[PDB]
Amino acid sequence: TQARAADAADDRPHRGADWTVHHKIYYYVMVPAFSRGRCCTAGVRFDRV
Amino acid sequence: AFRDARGLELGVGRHAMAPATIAAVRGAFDDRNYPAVFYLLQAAIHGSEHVFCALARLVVQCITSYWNNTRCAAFVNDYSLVSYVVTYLGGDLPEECMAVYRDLVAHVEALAQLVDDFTLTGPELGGQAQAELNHLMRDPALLPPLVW
Amino acid sequence: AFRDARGLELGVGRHAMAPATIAAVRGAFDDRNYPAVFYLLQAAIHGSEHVFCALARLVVQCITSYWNNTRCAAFVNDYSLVSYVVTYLGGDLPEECMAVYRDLVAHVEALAQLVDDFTLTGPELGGQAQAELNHLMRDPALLPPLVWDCDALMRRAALDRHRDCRVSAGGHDPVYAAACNVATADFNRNDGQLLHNTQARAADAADDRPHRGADWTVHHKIYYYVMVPAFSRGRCCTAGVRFDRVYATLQNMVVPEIAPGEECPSDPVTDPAHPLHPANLVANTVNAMFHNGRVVVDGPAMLTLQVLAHNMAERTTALLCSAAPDAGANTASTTNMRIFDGALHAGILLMAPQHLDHTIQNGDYFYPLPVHALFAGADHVANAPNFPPALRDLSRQVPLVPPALGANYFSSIRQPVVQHVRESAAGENALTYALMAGYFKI
Amino acid sequence: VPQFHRPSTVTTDSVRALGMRGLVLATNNSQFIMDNNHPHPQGTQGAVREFLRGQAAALTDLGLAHANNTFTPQPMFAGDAPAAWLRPAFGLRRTYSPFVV
Amino acid sequence: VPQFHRPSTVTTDSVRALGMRGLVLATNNSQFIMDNNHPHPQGTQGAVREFLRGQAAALTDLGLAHANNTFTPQPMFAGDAPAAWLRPAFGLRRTYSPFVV
Amino acid sequence: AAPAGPAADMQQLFLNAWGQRLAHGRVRWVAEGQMTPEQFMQPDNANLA
Repeated sequence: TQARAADAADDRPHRGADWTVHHKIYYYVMVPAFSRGRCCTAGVRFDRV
Repeated sequence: AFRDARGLELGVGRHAMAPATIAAVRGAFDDRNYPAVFYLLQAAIHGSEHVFCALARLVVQCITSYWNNTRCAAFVNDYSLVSYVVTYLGGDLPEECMAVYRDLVAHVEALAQLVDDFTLTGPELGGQAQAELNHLMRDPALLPPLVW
Repeated sequence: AFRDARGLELGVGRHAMAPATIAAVRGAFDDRNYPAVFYLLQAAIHGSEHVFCALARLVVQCITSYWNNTRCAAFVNDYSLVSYVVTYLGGDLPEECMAVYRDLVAHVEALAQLVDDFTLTGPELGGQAQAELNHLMRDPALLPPLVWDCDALMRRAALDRHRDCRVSAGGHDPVYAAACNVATADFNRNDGQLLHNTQARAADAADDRPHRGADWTVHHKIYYYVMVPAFSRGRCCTAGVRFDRVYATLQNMVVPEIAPGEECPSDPVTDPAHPLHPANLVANTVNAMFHNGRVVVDGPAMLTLQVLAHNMAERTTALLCSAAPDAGANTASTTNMRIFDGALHAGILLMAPQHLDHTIQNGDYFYPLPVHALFAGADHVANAPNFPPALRDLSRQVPLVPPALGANYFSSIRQPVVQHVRESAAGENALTYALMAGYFKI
Repeated sequence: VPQFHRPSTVTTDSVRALGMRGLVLATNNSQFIMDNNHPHPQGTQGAVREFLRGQAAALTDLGLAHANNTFTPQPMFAGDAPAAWLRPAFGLRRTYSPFVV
Repeated sequence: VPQFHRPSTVTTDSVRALGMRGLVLATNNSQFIMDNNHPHPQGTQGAVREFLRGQAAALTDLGLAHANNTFTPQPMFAGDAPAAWLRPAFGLRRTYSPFVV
Repeated sequence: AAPAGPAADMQQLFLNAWGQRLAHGRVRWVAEGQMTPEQFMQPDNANLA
């Protein structure tokens, strides 16, 4: 998940520090509040995709 | 109900999500015919900028057709896909559909300021600073349960 | 909880902004795809009469295209660009479109009459008007934060010498030029030189006088210090604008030739003779830029951009200034202090944080400048390049104004006006009176 | 020409020389019974790796069949431009309809 | 003919003699590597000044290619009129669609 | 401070020299924003005098 192929590295995170803060808010607060706990996470078989 | 009255305690008008954007989200978590195409894209975009800005037409025709067959908001389960359809796909969707996705991003950024209004300002403690040690979402000790 | 009840004292039937014209403004402070073309046009039309009266066909068809994509108001951060549409663009915007633009103007002249009800009929005191020495927005001791002119600067230097009125525009005294052209570009000159480009026509070109009325600066000071912080909740800031590339990326023109038997195109999908068709979308061009924001523009309206060849602009300069206290407050125990107000000549206020785009780099156009503590974006300042990483939790709580643009205690408006905006719940009609209830002098 | 009931027959050049219109109909007309007399030399998982190498090689062959109908695609992001020190870099969000009459 | 990887080559007459349709394609087909063996005599900032002088000179050349399609533009404001002591001065707000069949 | 040089590098000269000044102790005026009007009357803060 990068912007362009010239900006390719592994020494650092490629996005802002607040980005992962907005995820944790989204999946621990927002998503269970709508689904009433009727959801689940899954592993995706990338072979047949 | 005690946590609900504490839940209403922060509701003094910081942000209220629109009720038209509730029934477009209550539907999306309850559609038994939620088409698996909408899942099959999510492994193919896989959170990338380059794939999404290449698939910036195919995301549109999937949303508009689903907005014109059930009237529910699509691609909800991936926040990485929420704020890409928000931040890139502006003038392709109808006006009414755009208001749902903004009420899913600007709500969370309104939830981000809940931490900051309640932290006294101080020096750092353990390689982390003062507002991080208060609320759980600021700690890097957690992880999001789905990380691309 | 106390100022809001005091704000209800002026809301007893002076003016009420309609709720249909509230949400059309709030959205414009929330669009993460607010099209960045409009930011270039605010650097292009840049406050001028003559430039605006040629680019009418663009600006109408930019608004009416934006009206049918988001339903929000355009050009909101510039009162100069709000007031020109309300004077000129009468019967080309639709009926419903004009209803928002009056309630952003007719509200402001209702805010100006808040002064005219609480001031007695008095004579002049220190060579200044009696209505000035009560409420802050009438004083020429301040400056509007975004000045395309020297109109507030001409009237300030005419005060008496008992108030020290000097302006240190980058270490040099301000010298007022006349116009800017192709052969007088000099994009990095370091004199104390500011422009007076915004004029009604070419022949009315003077530097010994200001060109506009004296109430005009008061209309801006009301708009930028009351209206704008009432909407954005302290999530906006000013910025300095690189004019080097704006005049370049508006003159990367690809205009197709129209056949002399055919007709004018009006379809951005079907016909190839249109400047938003993919057989005319060359990369890094002007036609690429309108397609970025989905702005439907007619064909020969693109040819009207040639006005930018005549009315150039130099740069954005910092503006510090000293100010002695009031004529009715100058005790000898107060002569030894000053009040320093910040401003940017030829700047643009940013509304929504577009740091999550990857189609335009960060340090291309708009370097951000937190002039005043009301204008200090939490995501705007902390996403400019070369930001040190030991401040990202510091940047969140406090604003980040440098003392090259005036600190807290030596400014006019201190810190806690910022915090009153965030911690209120009065709504978008009562804050614009409740703020005015705070700008009264002591 | 490959036979999809035999795992050691699928190669890239067997898939790529068959057309994309023919690739679909070959697999839909194969045999249900899988033969185990001769497996793929990299295992059954290596044959799945071998098979996806032919599809992406044929889609690029499919895209060259539409070169007389599409446009030259422009870059999407900033920072990729030859003349950069005088004008900056845009990027077209690919939302239009590339089609040539 | 200018080469945009060389700063001391850009002049007004090099840009203006190239067409506006050709000006765009020249810069998009240049070289990524900037040469530093010979800078512009007014500095790199003087070359940016030199480059914008050619664009405005070519847009006026572009407007003369549409003189058989547009109208004669009338003045916009009052105070600019030859016969003023008997009739006053108007000004057309340019909101119409200038086009000639 | 007096405005020196162009305004482009004006913020850069700020953060590069003030980076070790911003993290010594508490800032006075921002700390008043999270004060109950009875706490401000208590001797808790050292900003009474």
